[PDB]
Amino acid sequence: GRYIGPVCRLCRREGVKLYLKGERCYSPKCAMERRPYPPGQHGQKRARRPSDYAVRLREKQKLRRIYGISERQFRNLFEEASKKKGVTGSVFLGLLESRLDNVVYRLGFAVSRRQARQLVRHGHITVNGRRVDLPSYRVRPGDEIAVAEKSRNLELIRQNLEAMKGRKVGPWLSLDVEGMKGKFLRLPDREDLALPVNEQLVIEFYSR
Amino acid sequence: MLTDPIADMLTRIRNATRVYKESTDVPASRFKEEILRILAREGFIKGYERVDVDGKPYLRVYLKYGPRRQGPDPRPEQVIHHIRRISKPGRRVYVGVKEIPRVRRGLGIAILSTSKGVLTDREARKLGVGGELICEVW
Amino acid sequence: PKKVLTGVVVSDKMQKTVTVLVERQFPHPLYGKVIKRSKKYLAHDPEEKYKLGDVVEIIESRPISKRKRFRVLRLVESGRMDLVEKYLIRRQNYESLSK
Amino acid sequence: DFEEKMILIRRTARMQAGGRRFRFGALVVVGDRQGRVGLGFGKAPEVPLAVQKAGYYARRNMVEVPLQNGTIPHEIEVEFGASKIVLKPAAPGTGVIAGAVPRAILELAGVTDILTKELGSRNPINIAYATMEALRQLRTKADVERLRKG
Amino acid sequence: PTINQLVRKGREKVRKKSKVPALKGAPFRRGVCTVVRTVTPKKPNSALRKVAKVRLTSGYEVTAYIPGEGHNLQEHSVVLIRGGRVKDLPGVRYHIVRGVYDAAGVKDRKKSRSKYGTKKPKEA
RNA sequence: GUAAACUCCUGAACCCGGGACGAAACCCCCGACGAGGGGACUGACGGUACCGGGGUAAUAGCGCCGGCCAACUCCGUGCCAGCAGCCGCGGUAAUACGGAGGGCGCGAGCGUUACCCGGAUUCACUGGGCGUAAAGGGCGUGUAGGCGGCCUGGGGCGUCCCAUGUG
RNA sequence: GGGAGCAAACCGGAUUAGAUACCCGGGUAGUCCACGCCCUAAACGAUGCGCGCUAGGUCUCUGGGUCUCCUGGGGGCCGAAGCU
Repeated sequence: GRYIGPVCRLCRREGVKLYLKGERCYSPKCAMERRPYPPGQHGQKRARRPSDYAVRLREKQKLRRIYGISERQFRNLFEEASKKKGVTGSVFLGLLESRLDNVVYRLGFAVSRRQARQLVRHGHITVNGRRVDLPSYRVRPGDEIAVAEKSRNLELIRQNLEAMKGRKVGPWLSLDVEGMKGKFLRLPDREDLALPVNEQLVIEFYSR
Repeated sequence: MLTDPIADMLTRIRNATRVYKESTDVPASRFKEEILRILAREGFIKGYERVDVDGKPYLRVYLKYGPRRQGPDPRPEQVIHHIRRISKPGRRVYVGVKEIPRVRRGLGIAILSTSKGVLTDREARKLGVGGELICEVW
Repeated sequence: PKKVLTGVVVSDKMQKTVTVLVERQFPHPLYGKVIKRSKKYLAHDPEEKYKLGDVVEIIESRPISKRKRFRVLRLVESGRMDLVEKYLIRRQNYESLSK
Repeated sequence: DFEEKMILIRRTARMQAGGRRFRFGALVVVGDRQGRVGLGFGKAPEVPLAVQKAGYYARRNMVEVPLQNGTIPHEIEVEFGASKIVLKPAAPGTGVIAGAVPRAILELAGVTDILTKELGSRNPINIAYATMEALRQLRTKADVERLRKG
Repeated sequence: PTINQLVRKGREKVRKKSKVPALKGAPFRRGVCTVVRTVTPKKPNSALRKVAKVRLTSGYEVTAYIPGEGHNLQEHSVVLIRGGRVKDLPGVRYHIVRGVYDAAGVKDRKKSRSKYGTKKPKEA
């Protein structure tokens, strides 16, 4: 799973600049800047009126690829939210956010979600004391997301927390920047987020 | 011979309303009066009255209609858009309180005979009782 | 408890036994309409005292024979040949259904 | 200036010793996502003309849609010709579940959360005309009690 | 109908009849060839499609479509059958499966490959 | 197509060390062979899980890209060879066949075939109809059955409500 | 039993490439009576029966009125609302 292969190319295609690379898809070159069209022989050609479908499809994939998650798993979360009271949109994102590897990203530790994964699955994160390496782990209210002892001494984590000093975390999230701890504070309300996605079209893609 | 008085009563109403008839009669029955008593109370008619045609008891029903409108076809909108018999004589219908409907999301009404006289969706629901669903009105 | 039913003596023509026809109403489980559907029960009349057409109550009993699991409780009301007619005649019409 | 979305576009075909001659239809909704929409059917010998024309007729023919949050007040069924549509209200977090025709209309009428089902003929032109007339029969407890005064 | 009609008569449920008697409600069927012919297409077409009459394990025997270009089946080839008509050769209602028993897959074929039963090549 | 190479950094596998929960009763002692108190035996899974040390860049496949249905271009071919779920494609310039380059989907899977429900308000109670589309019996008479005008009480089987057993 | 007229089949003449047809000359059942079968049909308003309700205009058959008209039953045409 977890995609692998060409990325700042889905930063493309969707044409709404995904920060998949981390730092590079920030420079003057996610390749999004220098080639602003779809990949392959055509790309730059008379774009044609996309079908309702094409839209709904292209909107869900967008969201899914952000988190980089197998359709299977993505689908699972969707249904979880559907059979649940609350605005299904809101809820869904919460659950998507509440994933460890994404908290790791959204607390800063890691530059990219795909980098944030590798850390997790290498035991470099730890929860409420005890160490964990399961990207799909869903984090709950009041949960210290530290960094394990043998992971505190590493170039990567420093440089990533370096640019985090002083900068702002989600309103539902805290971060002890010194001690590389940090807490999930609540389930993030829809407004807290900023993704380039009309989540309603994703709810509609799955009504088919 | 008329197989159901009620369903014809409602119909005559449905029928009189359609042409904007000032009033319209309907042969009398205590159970009908009970119905019509709720129809007025719920604001579907001005009301009614016991009357006489060749010795025979009727009920003149005084109909209520909307206001006159502009554009082509000025015909005033209705107070009774739609009125329909439910528990018919062949296919009777009964419901406990928990099973009662919410007509038109509540804008309209469902009328119903119960051991405690003729009631409505809200009344009955509130009383805590059920019975023969008669008809729906909006 | 020992179930009770109320029905009509349609057959008196066994030694110390009678046939009681019991209709029962219940709503159709899809079409609502209330439907009647009857059943003949063989009841013990140990003193051949109940004649034909008498309306009776019958109580659930321990087996009296093959077929017989009920006893006549009491008389409700006598002489109802009109109902027996429905029965006989509806049974008489069957003679019209062969080939 | 309203959103304006166009639903379908066809090429009809009349006959004349010499062959078939073509004319185009464009059946177009136009709305602000605020409670104001209109359905305009424009026909004309060329594509961009009809659609342009449909817009003219669309603003000509509009209707005011009573919302709560982003849904209908109540339920209605509307038969137009043989085509039939069912509108039922739904709670936030749902979305618009419909075909592209009735959808297009409710999106631009500023609706988020609403249930449909197309029965009868699914003929887009008549499904459209059915949905308008449906909205044209909508009401709030205001419209109701204003009628049941007496 | 009235309601009282339904009470007596009821509504009658259709139930289907299978497009494909591979019997046994089975997904597949082993067969033996009897004729390996070259039949011709239905209305607007023109070709010579490769077909085979085949004795099933069911005791039945039918015309089955042979896919691909170039095949290798004779008077007595063991074969596996699939279900699927060919709107073009009326009454051919089953497909032979390639790369199974005496049916060998399509040589030199790289594209749609699991259909047509061909091993993954390494082309060096 | 940042894809590669390349530049560091991590470390699946492998490697070394430690190593269970499930197992406290029966039994043995004090108390009365009881309540209560205390003492000893026992692990198939297994030297496995798991903890600790070390530590190598380390499998990708399958279907599709004419419409439905998301994904286009060259070559080959010439109603042939072939495709096909339905409409249909191929007769020398094919986005539909075959290969190729590219692209969409899903991923240790991906496709096919079979069968169930769905879409099918296409047996329609919810929710369809019969002048011409498929549908009024050639027409009467009437059996069973279905259904039943206005008003007053008796019963309370249908019907509604309450408690309780069962579920 | 009847049989004048008409007429499937059947035969003659025509026409035509052919003419087992269309047109002409004949002609047998049958057409009619009684009695008994047969049970079909574009058996058609291609519209089952009973009831109640929802503008009128026009002409007609048939009844009843202290009969320029009013009322009841039936047969056509044009059409409110509505349905299609």
